[PDB]
Amino acid sequence: KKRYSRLQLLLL
Amino acid sequence: PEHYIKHPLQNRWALWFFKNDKSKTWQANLRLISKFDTVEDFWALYNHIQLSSNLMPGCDYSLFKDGIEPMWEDEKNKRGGRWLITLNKQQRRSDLDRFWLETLLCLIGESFDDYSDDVCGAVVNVRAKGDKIAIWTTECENREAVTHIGRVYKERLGLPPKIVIGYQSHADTATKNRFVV
Repeated sequence: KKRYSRLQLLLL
Repeated sequence: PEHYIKHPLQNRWALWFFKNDKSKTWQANLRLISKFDTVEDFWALYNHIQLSSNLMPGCDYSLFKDGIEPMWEDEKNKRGGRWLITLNKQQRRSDLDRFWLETLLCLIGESFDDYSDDVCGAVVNVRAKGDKIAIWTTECENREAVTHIGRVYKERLGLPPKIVIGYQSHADTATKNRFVV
């Protein structure tokens, strides 16, 4: 299952 | 893989657009844009379409899970309902966009943890009398799931306890708040 935080999503 | 693979999303999501025309029927002003299942493909999408603040009055953006359509008549929405954010006219400038992008990040990031599956999608309404953002969920009787989603969402949008937000079912709206957070 894939989860990404707010910080991960902006960085990427 | 680390070096060349796209970062995958749990779900495929479809962005929709609703146009204001009023001569034409609802089922024709609602029209798909593009689907995506990665972070990088989401930014390619987000970076080239317009911000919510720049849309002509009466138009909507919608992000829904692949296979679920942004209308409550859909199987996964019909017993559902929605956390509603009401924005005053001044908040177009200050809050609308940054709230919309945060909503999109909550969805694609799968931020509601063990009730991620209850989430269907989200809808931004650009309106002259008050803009609106809603996260739509699948079953309005799941008290535990519906509650947690609300609290996650308020927290992430950064609202203080002062502010209270409403959840209402699509039945009640067709035909008050079932829950407040």
